[PDB]
Amino acid sequence: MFENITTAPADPILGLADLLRADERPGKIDLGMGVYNDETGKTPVLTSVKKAEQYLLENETTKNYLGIDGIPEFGRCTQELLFGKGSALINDKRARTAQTPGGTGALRVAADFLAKNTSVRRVWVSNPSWPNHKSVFNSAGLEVREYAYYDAENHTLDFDALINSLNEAQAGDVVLFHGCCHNPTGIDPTLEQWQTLAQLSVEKGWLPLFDFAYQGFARGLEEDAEGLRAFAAMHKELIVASSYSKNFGLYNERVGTCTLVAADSETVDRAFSQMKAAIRVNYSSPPAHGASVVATILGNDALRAIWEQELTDMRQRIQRMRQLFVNTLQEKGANRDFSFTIKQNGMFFFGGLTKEQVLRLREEFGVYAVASGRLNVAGMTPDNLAPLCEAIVAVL
Amino acid sequence: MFENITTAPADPILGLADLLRADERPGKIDLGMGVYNDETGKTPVLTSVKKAEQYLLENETTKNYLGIDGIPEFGRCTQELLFGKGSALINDKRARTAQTPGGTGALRVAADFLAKNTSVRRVWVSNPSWPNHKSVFNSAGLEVREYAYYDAENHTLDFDALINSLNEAQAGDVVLFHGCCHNPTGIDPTLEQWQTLAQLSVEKGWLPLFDFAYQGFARGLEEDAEGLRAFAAMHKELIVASSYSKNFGLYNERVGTCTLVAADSETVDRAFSQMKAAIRVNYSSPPAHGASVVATILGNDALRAIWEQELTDMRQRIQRMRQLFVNTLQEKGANRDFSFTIKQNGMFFFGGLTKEQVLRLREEFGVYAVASGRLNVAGMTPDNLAPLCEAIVAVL
Ligand SMILES: *Cc1c(COP(=O)(O)O)cnc(C)c1O
Ligand SMILES: *Cc1c(COP(=O)(O)O)cnc(C)c1O
Ligand SMILES: O=C(O)CCCC(=O)O
Ligand SMILES: O=C(O)CCCC(=O)O
Repeated sequence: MFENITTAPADPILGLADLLRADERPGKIDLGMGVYNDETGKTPVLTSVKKAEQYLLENETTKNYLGIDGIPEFGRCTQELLFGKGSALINDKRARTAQTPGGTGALRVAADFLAKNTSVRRVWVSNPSWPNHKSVFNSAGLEVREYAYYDAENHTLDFDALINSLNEAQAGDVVLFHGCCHNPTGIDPTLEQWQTLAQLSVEKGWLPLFDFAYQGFARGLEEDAEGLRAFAAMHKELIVASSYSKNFGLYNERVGTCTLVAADSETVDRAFSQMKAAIRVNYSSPPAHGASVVATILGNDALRAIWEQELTDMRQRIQRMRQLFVNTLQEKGANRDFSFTIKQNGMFFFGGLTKEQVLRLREEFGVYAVASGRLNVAGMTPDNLAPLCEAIVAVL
Repeated sequence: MFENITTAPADPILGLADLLRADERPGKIDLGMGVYNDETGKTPVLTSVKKAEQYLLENETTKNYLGIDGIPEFGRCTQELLFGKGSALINDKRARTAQTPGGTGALRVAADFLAKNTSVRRVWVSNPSWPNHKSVFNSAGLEVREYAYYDAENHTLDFDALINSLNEAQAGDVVLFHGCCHNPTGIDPTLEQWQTLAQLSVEKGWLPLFDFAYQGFARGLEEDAEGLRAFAAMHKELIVASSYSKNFGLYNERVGTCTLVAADSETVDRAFSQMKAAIRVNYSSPPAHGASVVATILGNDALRAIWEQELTDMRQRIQRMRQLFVNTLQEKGANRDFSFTIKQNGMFFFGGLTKEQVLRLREEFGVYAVASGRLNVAGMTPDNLAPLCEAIVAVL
């Protein structure tokens, strides 16, 4: 069977981990995968998470199966983060959430759901976007098209090109939108633009699909949900996949959700039964630990208070880091002006380097970034900032 | 989109959980899902697991991503449980294991792997078998055929019918075998029969796929692996999916593995890269907690000692329970002779009731079992044994 099998090409993001382990040069700077690092260059487990785990340890009595859609309390809590306390969606019982294995698992289930229960044939992904998007939808059997988004020249959102290219999207097509902190550009639509996209969407007949992986990293929990919420108030149906890997620092515990929204409760229930069937045929039920931790935190006011301050701290460290990055670059006499970095939201720096420049960075300096020229700013520490900038200047 | 969607039919096993929550009659007896229960009718978290969790709590420093195939130490440990300490497979580096979300996740990944990287078009499943098998393979796009196995009349393995029906399996076909504790019959092949199937398999050109969900529940860890091992010594390629939900009582933490075996290390590596690609497009990486617990236990001699005694205890409680079950049935003046129950391995009782009899059991008595007439013996306690047997006698 396996005699003619070809070696699959390494993942453009995850492949960096393998490369790094083989490179024994001490001063390696990892700016690849989008995980948070503290001032010491370590990705630690939040204090709020440790405390919740303590609670679980002491009060957990069984590890019996969770139910296809997972921990009920967890779904309720995620809905409020996304839609808001007194959301009409929540109150009209138009939403159903399923706990999934990370944000990727959520995208996979929505894709399987779509592929087999609707007439959806294609999904529109921004150009550029997280690489795994195309892969997830294509493996489900869906065709993936791309719409204009970034403006490499001005480093902004080319709204006109976005709209003009999306006019090719027919009714019944899925249009994938990043809730906030657009991976990898860091450029998000203004609230005004979100409303325009919302009205255009309903008018054209698109099925919105939001990918929320960084809620809380742009401006704050609620502020970051404005885009989705503008879409929620006008749409009958929509799908939203979120992750808790980044904002809770629970990467390996695989915590995320897939939410379905329909015109009413009976439609959403009928649809949700098919989503559960797609899950039963994948992993059966989701992993409890990570979601249990998230439910425990959000549900307890004290733990929630500590968690929110931790999220605020992380965001604040990244914002200060990108400013310090641009400042140090000028001191090293960097060729180009990278001030646009400060306008980007999230953990990434994008639009400054070329593929060959990043290749030379790892080759000659041991600095690891994604081939598209995307650097994890959250991986920059006061200690490595200097030798890193020196590496960049020598490559410009 | 979701206007014409049909309601998916409830799962034949998992659907019991929903039914039970709506039935408010106090004396409900749950004998559906195959989860272990102690003398009090509770499914607790093992002491060995609690201790490992304590260790994790104290010594875990990060929750950063695990790597597509998961915790390396965990894969190594699972290979020894399955193949044995000095296995040639391990030493010739012909095996590669991927940590997956439970045993179902493992079956799903192997299915996606098969469907897209090999010429496999069909899988042979025993009649009967766990219901989710067909579903998992069909959703992957593979055709599912069935081979004779059980003998309802004599309550044994109809070996002749098995072989005779499997002769319809062409070379390049996948043949799914349950490692031990056949779900739901509880009838497994004798070691002699395993060797016959092994020789027949190689001669016919079948691709073996073992489902290991109850290793340690029939006779013991090693004894239960004899069947697979007889197949391993003669086969170049094979796939094995295992679960740790039952033998470690880590149901909701979703712990399992998918192992690939090829003629040599280079072939297995080439093949394994495609399996990783299939995972990246599903859930990206697996949940660390459950597997971390399993790695911690198996790796530490003291914890392993406690765990093995816990497994021995569980098995011993089920063996005593089925004997007490048959004994109490005769005292209640049961119509039929159910002594064959004692010959079955695992947590289940199968072959005594009809669909209508199980319907009447939940309807009139609140006793819940699977519609196929399969009862979870591990759910029987000294307290419920009597009213349960009374319910059965009144239905015979
Ligand atoms: C991180 C990320 C994901 C994946 O979420 P997981 O929890 O790691 O599976 C999905 N989409 C985007 C845009 C991401 O940044
Ligand atoms: C329990 C079981 C599974 C599922 O394993 P999970 O860890 O629950 O996903 C698979 N196959 C058989 C035969 C089982 O009994
Ligand atoms: O790729 C992933 O699965 C996680 C890191 C996210 C990113 O770097 O875009
Ligand atoms: O069905 C499942 O997913 C778990 C219980 C196993 C069984 O009852 O066969």
